[PDB]
Amino acid sequence: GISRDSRHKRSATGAKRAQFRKKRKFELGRQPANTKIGPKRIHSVRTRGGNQKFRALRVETGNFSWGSEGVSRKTRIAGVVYHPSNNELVRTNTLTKSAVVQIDATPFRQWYENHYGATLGKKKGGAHAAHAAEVADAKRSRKVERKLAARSGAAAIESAVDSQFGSGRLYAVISSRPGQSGRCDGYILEGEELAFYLRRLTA
Amino acid sequence: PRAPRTYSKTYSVPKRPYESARLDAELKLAGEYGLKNKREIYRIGFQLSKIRRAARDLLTRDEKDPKRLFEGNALIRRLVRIGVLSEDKMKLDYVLALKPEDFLERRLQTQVFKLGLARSIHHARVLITQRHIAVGKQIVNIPSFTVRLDSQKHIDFAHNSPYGGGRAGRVKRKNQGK
Amino acid sequence: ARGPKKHLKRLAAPSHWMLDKLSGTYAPRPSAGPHKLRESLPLVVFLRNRLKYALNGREVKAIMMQQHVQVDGKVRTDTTYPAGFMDVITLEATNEHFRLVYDVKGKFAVHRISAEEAAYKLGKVKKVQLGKKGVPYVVTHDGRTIRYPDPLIRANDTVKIDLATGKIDDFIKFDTGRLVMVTGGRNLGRVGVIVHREKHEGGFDLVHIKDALENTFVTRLSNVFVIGTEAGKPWVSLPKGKGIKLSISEERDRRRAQQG
RNA sequence: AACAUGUUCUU
RNA sequence: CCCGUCGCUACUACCGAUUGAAUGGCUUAGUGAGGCCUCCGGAUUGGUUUAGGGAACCGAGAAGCUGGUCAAACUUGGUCAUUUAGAGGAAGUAAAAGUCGUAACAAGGUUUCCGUAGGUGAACCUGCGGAAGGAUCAU
RNA sequence: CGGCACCUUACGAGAAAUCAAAGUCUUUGGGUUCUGGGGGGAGUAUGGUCGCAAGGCUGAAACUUAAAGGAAUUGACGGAAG
RNA sequence: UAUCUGGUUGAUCCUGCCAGUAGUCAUAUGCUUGUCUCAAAGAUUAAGCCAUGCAUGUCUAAGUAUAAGCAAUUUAUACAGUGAAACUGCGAAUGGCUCAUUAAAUCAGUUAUCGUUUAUUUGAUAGUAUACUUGGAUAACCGUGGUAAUUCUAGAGCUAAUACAUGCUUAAAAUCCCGACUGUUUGGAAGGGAUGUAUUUAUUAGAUAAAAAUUUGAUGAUUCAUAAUAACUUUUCGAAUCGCAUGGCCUUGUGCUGGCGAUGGUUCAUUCAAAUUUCUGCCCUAUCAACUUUCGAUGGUAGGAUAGUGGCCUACCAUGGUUUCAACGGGUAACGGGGAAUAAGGGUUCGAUUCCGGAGAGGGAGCCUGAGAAACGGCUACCACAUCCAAGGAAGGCAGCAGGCGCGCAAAUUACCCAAUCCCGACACGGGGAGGUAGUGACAAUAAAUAACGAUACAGGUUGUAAUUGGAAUGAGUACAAUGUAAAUACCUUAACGAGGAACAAUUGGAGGGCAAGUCUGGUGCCAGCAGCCGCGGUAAUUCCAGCUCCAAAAGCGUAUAUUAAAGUUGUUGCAGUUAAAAAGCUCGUAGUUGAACCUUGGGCUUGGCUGGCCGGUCCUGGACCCAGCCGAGCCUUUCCUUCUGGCCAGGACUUUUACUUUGAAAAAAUUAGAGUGUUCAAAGCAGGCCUUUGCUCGAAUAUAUUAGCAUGGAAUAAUAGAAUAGGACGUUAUGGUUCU
RNA sequence: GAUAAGGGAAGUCGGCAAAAUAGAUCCGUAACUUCGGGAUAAGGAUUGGCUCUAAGGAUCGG
Ligand SMILES: CN[C@@H]1[C@@H](O)[C@@H](O[C@@H]2[C@@H](O)[C@H](O[C@H]3O[C@H]([C@@H](C)O)[C@@H](O)[C@H](O)[C@H]3N)[C@@H](N)C[C@H]2N)OC[C@]1(C)O
Ligand SMILES: CN[C@@H]1[C@@H](O)[C@@H](O[C@@H]2[C@@H](O)[C@H](O[C@H]3O[C@H]([C@@H](C)O)[C@@H](O)[C@H](O)[C@H]3N)[C@@H](N)C[C@H]2N)OC[C@]1(C)O
Repeated sequence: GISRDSRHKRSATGAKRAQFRKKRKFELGRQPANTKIGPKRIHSVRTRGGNQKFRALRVETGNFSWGSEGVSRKTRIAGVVYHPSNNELVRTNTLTKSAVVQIDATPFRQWYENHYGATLGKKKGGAHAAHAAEVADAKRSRKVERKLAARSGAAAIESAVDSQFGSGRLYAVISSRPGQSGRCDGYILEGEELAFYLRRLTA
Repeated sequence: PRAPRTYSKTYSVPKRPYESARLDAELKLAGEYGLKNKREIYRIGFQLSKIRRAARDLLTRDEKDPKRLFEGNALIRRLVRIGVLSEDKMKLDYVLALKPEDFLERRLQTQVFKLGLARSIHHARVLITQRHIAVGKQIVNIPSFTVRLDSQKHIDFAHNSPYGGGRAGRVKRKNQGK
Repeated sequence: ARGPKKHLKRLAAPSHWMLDKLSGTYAPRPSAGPHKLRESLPLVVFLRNRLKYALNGREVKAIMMQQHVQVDGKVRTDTTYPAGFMDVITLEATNEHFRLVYDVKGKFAVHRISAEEAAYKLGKVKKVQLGKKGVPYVVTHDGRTIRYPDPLIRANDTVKIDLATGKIDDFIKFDTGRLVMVTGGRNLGRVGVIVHREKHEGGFDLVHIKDALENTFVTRLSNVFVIGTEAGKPWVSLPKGKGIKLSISEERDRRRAQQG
């Protein structure tokens, strides 16, 4: 089938090599998963040594990390907005490693509000102001108020990340390999990398 | 499969087939030791030749040399033991003087002839072949069987020989009765 | 070649087994086990070609099927068990004990030992590192693993192990002045004492040694088996010769002298 | 001035 | 002593119309078995298990279907290599005593030879320049 | 000092003729390029290449054969000389 | 044994080849062939085609037994013994065969995995926050069958597990997050969660340059090991299994308990493997000089795929990569190597083939299973062959063993057996054409019969004598018996036999030279024939055809082809080039090869060893002293010979690069050289020898390997670098300034 | 002026007449040669619609 041998290629001098042996099973390849966004379907692959791989054919949700805050939650993936290696993966929403994706920003919002007491979005419309007034006037016992005070000072976050919380979708980078592990995991874009990808996107 | 068995040859024919001098000398040796053919002369030439190649190389080395001393002394002792060399000639330089007339003395054909067991050396050969000879307590039927000094004393008629005590043989058992 | 070889040709068997050429096509193939294939002596060789306790391999099978034969005290029935360096072989039915030790000529001599002696062995430290749950262990040259060793032990060190509980009795630090015994190379079977060690980063470290008779001989570090703490005191019994090489003329002189 | 040629094979 | 043409015979190789022939390899293009992956499908089957008659909704799932992927093989064309038929043509070699002359070896009866160019049954002859390996180491 | 040569010798070289190099080479090594490997077939055939052409350069094989060849010696012969 | 001889001429000296000569574990062939030990054997042409039979199976007390199988009544009315079938597990990826493909490929030595997978083995190693033990399938089996036919199977009825899927039995204290109330300058607290180990991602430990105003592993080196936090997962597994003994405790309940074990299980280690991988090294060819890059060629970034690295593949981008130091292309009557033949030395030639590595199973490709195969005594498909058929269909792969056809110069029996060697399996027991034993076997190798001894008159100068007179001896072979052996055979041992023409009858080539041995007789008459070469033969042939004699080797001798020496006729050692073959018509010129001399030489002092003699001291050998000789060290001479710390070793800071040579580590057996051994000798083998034992015993040496790589001493020879617009060297504890840690 | 099963020049003096080919892009292209050619040699592949992506500019303002 698909093969990874180096014998079928030309030498560095440019000579066309002669056939040495028939194809060997220890040098096979297989078909790309071409993971998509949809209801979960994961197929096992029996590999060498009796080990197992997982071809994520379709995935709904991934475990994403807010690196600075030291917390990660099992959000859900909206779409693919940028791929460094091929615009055909973004145009068809194909999930591989290093794909720039938008995830649901909601669970990180809940964690922010529960572990701090402040809110994000910062937009001053009707629903945004209503939710802000609700959050600022929540019911907090004195010990939880003091532990949140011990969590104060560093409450504010970088202006680029929280600005996007108006839309309920953040920007992330896939760090797992869905075709190899069956997981579609990543981390929130932050700082210099975030500015780079925003520059690439808005353009 | 199973490992090969090592083997070799024990003679080498001369490069010149028709040399009158060499041919005459070989016939003289054959007559003086009652040999079957020239290959027996060839075998002595061959073995003495490899002895002299090794021993020449040793003599080309220095004394006290472990290669030299060890191999030369081993060769000297293996030569003295068989009766090719004598008692006063353990030097490694007398071996070069050795001659095909030497190695041919030690054969059981010659030894049986020399100590009265046979009327002629041809008789000695036909006695050894016809199994009437004994070396110590081992009966020997090979004419080229080399006798050391230890078995020089121990050559006699076979313990069960017609000539060494026992039923005589067919011609006797068919003629004496009548 | 599609998979693991299960036969060993006779000519491909290690020479230090002294296997005669013309017996047959094949040789015992030592099983996977504690020692390397090449640097071990399978039990069938030990119990047939050395002790002559058996006329053939079928009788070797019969002998070991009756719980007679033991390695490191434990009972083994694998006819091709890779017994190796420092292994202790117990034979209670015969009331006899052995220890595989390199005679100076380069082989495994038939080294008889006592029952009190046949209850321990020695082990070189391959490496020291932390396992799961942070528990430290050291790996020995016989595939034994021991947890919780002395926090000072490092690689190239010899440890004493009891053959019953698998516990470590006492050990040795690797430094200049230690009695050792070469594990490979041309200097096989000979017993020396450390003189100096030269450290080549990225390469193979070199160690300088000296026999009881004054002879300086160098060897790869990976062939050095510490056997004692000082000169003259091994932690096991030594074969007939005490591991000192004698030249061929010397041995010939001794043979003539002994025989008269 | 002219002047071409000499069967085969040896002892 | 000896040269070439010519005559009889035998053997070897070469050129040669036949867009000759045959065999083996590589290859464009066209078609393409089959497996594997994927996609739906849903003969059949047990119930995530529950319903007065059983109505939902769980699981397992064969044939087949979609799209890929690896790609045998066939046709066509191309190219490479190796054998090989062939009217006729032009050589070479061999083979006691065939024909024609006598070119060379003597100043070989025109000294011989080299390069080049013409001519001629054949050896060869002639022109121009060269060599002595000359028939002159010299006036 | 450089050059074109010559005469004698032969230590030396060589099969000899001869050679001041053709010496300093079995007592075999200063540096370096090119060429040959019995006689023919044959500098032919074929492919390539240069040339207007004539040709030049590169360049086989099958097959055939016991010599061909070099230098000198004695004779013989010469439309050679004395 | 470092060797030559015949042939050009009337004669000579040369060049030069032809011929002769000897070897070949090198093949065929002719003739001949008594004995023993050892032994290759359808590679060469056709990796051509194959009838038939066999070559892979496997059960212990410890997985599953209502054989309606066998035995008997027994510590067993759930079974318990033996033992078919079948399920389950394991093996079938080893072995054996072959050499077609293959020329930086394979392979060899040498590396790397801080770049991966690994059944098994052996070590370890998990108390994780209905349980007197859960379900439902099917085989085996009885029963109806269908097809011409295959190791084809369908309906129906049972029934099991270490098969399949499910599921609890549980410690101890402790940490963390959330936290209704509550104390009140910041405490307590009810109640909820996570605790293991696997999986994925992200983020933090993983430190160790020396004094002022705390614990921490390894490496040459890491993002290593290990640990923590937050989360994640079509939830991995933290035992619903089995045999024999049945003990101890009573709070006497079919009570609580507990001995050797079988099997299994996560992770790590190890072992057996694998897959990649560094450096150097291959035969002929230019009538192959440019090659590679469309469609990956060289590289970069990102991904996908893999067990994992990597253009392995994709997307975008850059325009690179190899080459006269021979790339690329073509040939190979090319698998590589260990090795083999010949060998003064240097070389030449060969290696299908007993060991190692690779590759293949008619050709191609694609897969399943499994730890491991791109497996062919596995599947699928095509091509080519090919079997059966009732014409609808079915079944194949001898380059396994033996055997057939074909091919050719060219190669053996359809035999016996697991007894040795080892391999596999659940296994002490089963299986093994692997392997071992016989048949065929002048491939090669070792030893070695075809005769001998006496007497008459003879013959002769003390025996060496030409014939025929006798007594004996013997194994070639046939055969009582044992041995040998799995059973045999054969050898070895041995009753009765077994020689005068001992007819129990030796052959193959020769007799001009080279080259050893005739000018004897007939035949022919340049014919027939011989002759490697020169030649013989035309009516007196030492050469043909024949008879006699002789020569050489002999159980072996001759022929053909190839190759080695001879060949200094391939020449590095080591050829030749005026005329024998052969200096380019002549200069220029790049690659290549090769290139003048020169830089620490001398001198002195102290001292180790081993060489000869003087002491001589002699038991071959022994000590201080003198003499000299060789191999060495250390100091001093303007003085090289790294440099600090602790304080002659052991941790830091720096080093101009090479060639060459020394020494060493390591380098598979077999083969080679070589030490020990009455295999009766020997070739061989690695054994064997001892007062005769209930034991004792030396062994299974040693060198050779080294082009490349690694470590190491030396500094001649031959290179390389340096300070010239000074951008140079030193300032140790020079001085000042700017940065870091 | 058209079309025609199967065959495909057997028709005819003769393929007369008709048919077949045809634009463009990419690939590939022999002998021979006056070196200019031969050449569109020969012989292959692609081509619609729609929705997108990329490249190639001008003028002002330090
Ligand atoms: C018409 N010209 C011719 C030319 O063609 C050639 O002639 C050859 C001639 O040499 C050949 O001759 C060849 O063969 C013959 C044959 C008897 O063996 C012999 O003479 C000789 O071996 C050889 N030369 C001949 N066979 C053909 C002619 N055309 O040479 C001679 C010539 C006269 O110039
Ligand atoms: C010397 N030149 C000669 C020329 O003279 C000629 O010679 C022939 C020669 O060939 C003839 O000879 C030839 O032919 C005869 C026979 C077939 O006739 C053969 O037996 C003989 O072997 C063969 N050489 C000979 N018989 C006469 C000469 N003149 O042959 C041609 C030639 C070679 O050019």
